[PDB]
Amino acid sequence: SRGEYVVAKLDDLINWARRSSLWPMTFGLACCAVEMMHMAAPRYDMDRFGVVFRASPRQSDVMIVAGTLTNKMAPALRKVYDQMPEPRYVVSMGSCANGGGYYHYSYSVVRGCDRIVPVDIYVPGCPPTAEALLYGILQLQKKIKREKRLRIWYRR
Amino acid sequence: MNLMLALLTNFTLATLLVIIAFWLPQLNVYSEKTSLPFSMKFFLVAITFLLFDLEIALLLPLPWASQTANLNTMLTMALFLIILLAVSLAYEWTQKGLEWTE
Amino acid sequence: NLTLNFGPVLRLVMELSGEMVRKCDPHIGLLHRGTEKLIEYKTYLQALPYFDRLDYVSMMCNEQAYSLAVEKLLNIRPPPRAQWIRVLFGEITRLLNHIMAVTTHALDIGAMTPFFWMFEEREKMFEFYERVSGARMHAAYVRPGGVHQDLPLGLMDDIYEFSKNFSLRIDELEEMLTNNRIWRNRTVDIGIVTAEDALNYGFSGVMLRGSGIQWDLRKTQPYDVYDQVEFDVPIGSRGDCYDRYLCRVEEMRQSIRIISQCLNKMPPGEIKVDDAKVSPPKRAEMKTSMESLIHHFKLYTEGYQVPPGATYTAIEAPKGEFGVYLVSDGSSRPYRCKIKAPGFAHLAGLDKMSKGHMLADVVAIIGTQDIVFGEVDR
Amino acid sequence: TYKYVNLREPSMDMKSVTDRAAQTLLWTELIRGLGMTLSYLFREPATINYPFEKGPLSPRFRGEHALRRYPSGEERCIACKLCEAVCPAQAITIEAEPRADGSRRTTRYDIDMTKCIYCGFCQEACPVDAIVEGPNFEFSTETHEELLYNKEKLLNNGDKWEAEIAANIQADYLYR
Amino acid sequence: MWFEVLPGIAVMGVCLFIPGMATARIHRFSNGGKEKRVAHYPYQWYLMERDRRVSGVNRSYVSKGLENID
Amino acid sequence: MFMINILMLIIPILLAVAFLTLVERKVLGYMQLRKGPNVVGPYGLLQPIADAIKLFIKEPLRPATSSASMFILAPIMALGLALTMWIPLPMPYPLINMNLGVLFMLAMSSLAVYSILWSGWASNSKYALIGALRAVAQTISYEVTLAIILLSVLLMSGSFTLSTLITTQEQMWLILPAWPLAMMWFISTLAETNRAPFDLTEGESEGFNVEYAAGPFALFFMAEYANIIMMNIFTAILFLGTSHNPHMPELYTINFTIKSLLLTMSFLWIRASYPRFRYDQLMHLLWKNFLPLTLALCMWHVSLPILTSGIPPQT
Amino acid sequence: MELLQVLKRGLQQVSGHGGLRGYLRVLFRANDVRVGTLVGEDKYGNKYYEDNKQFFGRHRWVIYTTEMNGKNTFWDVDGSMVPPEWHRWLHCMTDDP
Ligand SMILES: CCCCCCCCCCCCCCCCCC(=O)OC[C@H](COP(=O)([O-])OCC[N+](C)(C)C)OC(=O)CCCCCCCCCCCCCCCCC
Ligand SMILES: CCCCCCCCCCCC(=O)OC[C@H](COP(=O)(O)OCC[N+](C)(C)C)OC(=O)CCCCCCCCCCC
Ligand code: SF4
Ligand code: SF4
Ligand code: SF4
Repeated sequence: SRGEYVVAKLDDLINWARRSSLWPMTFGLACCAVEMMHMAAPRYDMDRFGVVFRASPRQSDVMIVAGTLTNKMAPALRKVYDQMPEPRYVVSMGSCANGGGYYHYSYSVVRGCDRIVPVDIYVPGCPPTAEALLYGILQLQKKIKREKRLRIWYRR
Repeated sequence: MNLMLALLTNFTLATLLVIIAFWLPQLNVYSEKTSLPFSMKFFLVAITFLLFDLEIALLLPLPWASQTANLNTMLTMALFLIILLAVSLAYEWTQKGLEWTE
Repeated sequence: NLTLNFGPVLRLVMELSGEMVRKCDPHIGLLHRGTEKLIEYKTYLQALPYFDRLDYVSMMCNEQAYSLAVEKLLNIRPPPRAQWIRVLFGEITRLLNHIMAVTTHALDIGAMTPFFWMFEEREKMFEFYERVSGARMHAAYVRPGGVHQDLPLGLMDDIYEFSKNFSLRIDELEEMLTNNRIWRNRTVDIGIVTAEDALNYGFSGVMLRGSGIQWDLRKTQPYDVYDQVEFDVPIGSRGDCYDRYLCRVEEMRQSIRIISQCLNKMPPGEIKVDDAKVSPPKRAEMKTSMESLIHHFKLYTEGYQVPPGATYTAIEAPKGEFGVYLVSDGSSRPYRCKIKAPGFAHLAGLDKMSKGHMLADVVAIIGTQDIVFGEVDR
Repeated sequence: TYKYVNLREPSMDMKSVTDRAAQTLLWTELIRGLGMTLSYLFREPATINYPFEKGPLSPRFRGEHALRRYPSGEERCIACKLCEAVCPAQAITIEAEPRADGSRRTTRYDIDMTKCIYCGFCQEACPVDAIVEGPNFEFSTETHEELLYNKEKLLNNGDKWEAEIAANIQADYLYR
Repeated sequence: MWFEVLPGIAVMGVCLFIPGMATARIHRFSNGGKEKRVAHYPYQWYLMERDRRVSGVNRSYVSKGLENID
Repeated sequence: MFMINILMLIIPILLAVAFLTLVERKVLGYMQLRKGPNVVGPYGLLQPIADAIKLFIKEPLRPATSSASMFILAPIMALGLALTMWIPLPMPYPLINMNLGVLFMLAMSSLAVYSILWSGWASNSKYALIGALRAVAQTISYEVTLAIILLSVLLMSGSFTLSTLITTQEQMWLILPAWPLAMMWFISTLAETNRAPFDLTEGESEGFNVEYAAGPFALFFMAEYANIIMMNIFTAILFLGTSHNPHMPELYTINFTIKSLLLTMSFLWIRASYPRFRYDQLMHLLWKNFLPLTLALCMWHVSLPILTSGIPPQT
Repeated sequence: MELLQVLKRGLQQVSGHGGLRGYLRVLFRANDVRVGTLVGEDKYGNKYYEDNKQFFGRHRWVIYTTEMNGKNTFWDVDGSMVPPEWHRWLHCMTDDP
């Protein structure tokens, strides 16, 4: 068949692997981290999707920003994101990391982690239920499944 | 000839796996990254291991020494070394040599 | 002395001499959001959700401290049934807090299994929260004047079922830690605090009771209906991490003792003060009576006015002594709300409690204080 | 009333000392830990098979904000701005003016879903049950702008979920 | 349930079984259906070399009985 | 036919390591009331494949290293020696039949300590170097007891030949007369292999492979998981010897394999049940508790055959 | 023997889904091969089941359709494909389907 067909099946192989071994580095900053722990708890068992409970920043594929990002913590967050080997995705959890939430008008709060790092999935809630966070992780898996990295390379 | 072949195979395979693991990722051509006070307790444990290891080197041939006809002498010399190995441990123990609280 | 900046929401600048710690200097503010300055631009009702987010493991105990303080300035009194729903949900919330404290403390020193067993129970106690308020964590259920809504039918039956089987869950936790020699070695004679220094450093809660001080606000300065329930206050003898671990495990058992009595002694009646100028009227009578509609309109736009004055109200929160210093100027917005988080004083004693210990003992000491940085930083 | 947790003196008779000697040498109490973890291997796990199974909720659950109508299709909201005044996070922005027929209706009704703390005060303060929090908790997006709802999104949510909002209110309206 | 952990264990059991089965079969394939000769000491090596000469062929696993005598 | 033999050893070793990651995650999951991987493939059987592919197409992480050549030497040594410790193992016929196989395995495992040291050197992090020095001290300390305990068991077998441990146990398992040594041997393998409760290298809130991410990190992981099986295979031969029937060799492998697996499972069982030691508490467990007992039992087993006329044969 | 009816249940699951092909379809789509009573089916193709012998949380589940609103959902299923009327019964907000 056409060359695109072959290159488009290698893409599905790598995309299948990447979305089946998502290793998150959780930035547990505030109350939202308690719901993140409840996603690893027996009822939802994130590990059964291939999402290990906790991994070191150098081994991580996705960063979950779960809590209020303050002006003091902002530079430390961007340093962990710069040291993440690619491909790297960012998931914003809760209203604080989305747009500041209850502290949007504070003098010491960054109004959304999207001001510091790029974000792939926004999860609304205060806090999102462990089921809503799981729904947001499964939506990132579908986003990795629509990637066309090799198709773009072939037609360059 | 078989041991040399086996050793060559295990370290040849380990070499290929390493070099490909340092190159296969380097084809995505990602965007350019653009980014002790000496402790005397660690040395003491290292040395104490060496002196015990040498004492063990003198105990290794015990299985063969049990076959001799001078068993009375062999037994006395075997327990002498182990007792001297126990006295060495007992000396460091009582001199605070096994402690980690600075 | 090697200096290590163990940065990240806690940053410790430690001065090590080989293995021992010589100076521990916590740096905080990584979770400072200016809660106390926002509360001044909110009404008294609009500031209730802020207290759920101070110590986000003991949500409904935080709400209770604020409500008691505002009721004291108002000079009103919640009805008896509301008081029993607050003692009841104040002891469910103590199980949530001690499970997080004990399991996360054990998870940092290696023991990973008890976290997953006991966090299944936390999942069931979140359903009680979601069945009375609709939110799993930040219920905003306890409010000045009582509670928002009455318990739904069938809730007290489920709470009874959960209470029958919980003691067995604590026993499994104790079969893994209490007599384990590895666990005891990591806690016994670690972080010893003397009774006189605990008082002078500002400690409260188990930090006092672990060192022998016989003090518990639920028995010395009772609030709500804590004087109508019978329970024991466990006291340690050694003042180390192991004693405080036993104290937290025993308080979990005595919480089940209180929950058993609250279910049997729950009285009928209303669940919020029958004063429409403080608590809103029911929607049925807000749509038929002019007076009720007027009062609904004002309590949700302007709020109720609080007489001028200042108060400091403290409760025996699971972490320790939680209180607010609330100042009123005679309007519907607070003039000043100082929050006394128990972790602020406990984390300040880390340098003293960590003297003569090892680097790995600091993790155990931080976990025995039950530190949550939502309340430390506010 | 108080109790001591660790004020028991170990027995020093010969049998008791030998019991603690056998425990130290034969690792008796470390093998109980193995037993407890072996029991859990043969217990049924508490995991549910999401997204094919869901976690139980209640009619009071607070989820995605939504706007309702009367049975005749008329909007319930009459632009009283009580929800705008009690929102702790200042997430509701409302503008109103007389409609073409003289009714009191809104020209703007925006909720910043990234400022909302999902607290439920707006549905308590509404005197006509116009704004509610629905039972939906799966609306994660891929851009920050999709979480800024305007009147059209909120009215579409009400038309999308009315079948479930109506039955949830019916099951709880006698408590509120 | 717990028995769903067995499929993963089954693969490990088969994988660890192959190395011991392969060597046993290969040795019998290369030594005329007998166990590979063990020679730890020079006496046992001297006899093996002798059997290589007596074999006629240059192999020590070809045995000659009471038919090369007379 | 020998080159085929090696691949019949090397290749199934890596597959066993590949699916040991799956089993560890499920056994831990079911002990923690979870399910573990059960989505990627039926019952998680494709999960190892997904991780391996992902780790080998992930961006390299190597920062500046002082001795970059030493950066590549460390993984090669770790994986070459891990596979080399399998060649003398009787199952029931060794690939290479050594007369001093036991010394060979002792010697090879004492050289693996260089992988930890070279990795710490090349990391260009003075803090990581401290982490590597702590690991080396732990490893060498427990090599003392592995050697003495092993010496005490060979005084009942009569030689350093691994194949001779099958004959020594033809009537009875060696655990019965040497269960005190089995307990200390089993716990030293945990400490020698850097496994919980002795895995203080993973004291995240309290390692030396941090500088590695993806690719070479996977190779170190396989080297460690390959040693767990080998050590538990060594324990089965040493203390749980299996009967050998020359006319049915495959029966030995089945029984031998089951014992090796059950001992590999117990490693996962232990990690799920206990907290970890401090560094100074797992150094006192060796110098002040095990070593005093190991020396005493070494004296006992030197004189036990002599005073009972039970000295084993030399040949 | 209780040990034999365990195997019997493992077999009635193969027939419960309509043969090997149906058994493998649910195994690779839902990772669960249980058999329960059919409570209904919506206009989008989703089928809803029920088994009250299972512990709370697993006594209700849905097998999503293979095509909704013109989108192929054989592998790409989503939790938002449940219509509002069934959303209430699926989350145990009511006992009435
Ligand atoms: C005629 C007979 C004459 C000869 C008789 C010779 C034998 C006499 C009996 C000797 C007693 C046996 C000694 C056993 C070794 C005891 C080691 C010791 O000292 O412990 C103290 C040590 C330390 O004890 P401690 O921490 O309480 O402190 C001791 C010192 N003080 C009290 C002063 C501080 O404890 C441990 O070793 C625990 C290690 C952690 C273990 C965690 C994993 C447990 C796994 C359990 C499963 C094990 C399976 C083993 C089977 C393997 C099968 C292959
Ligand atoms: C020729 C190159 C060699 C590799 C061969 C291709 C393998 C990767 C394709 C599957 C990934 C995938 O997509 O898994 C899911 C697929 C279906 O895909 P879908 O969801 O409809 O994807 C839609 C299109 N997207 C992804 C672009 C959006 O499930 C299957 O039915 C696949 C199960 C059988 C796989 C058996 C592979 C055997 C090869 C082993 C040796 C290489
Ligand atoms: S979004 Fe809500 S739960 Fe999350 S950190 Fe902010 S206030 Fe806490
Ligand atoms: S639920 Fe609370 S935060 Fe959200 S719009 Fe209503 S009042 Fe505002
Ligand atoms: S409270 Fe109700 S009626 Fe008033 S503006 Fe808000 S939604 Fe409209």
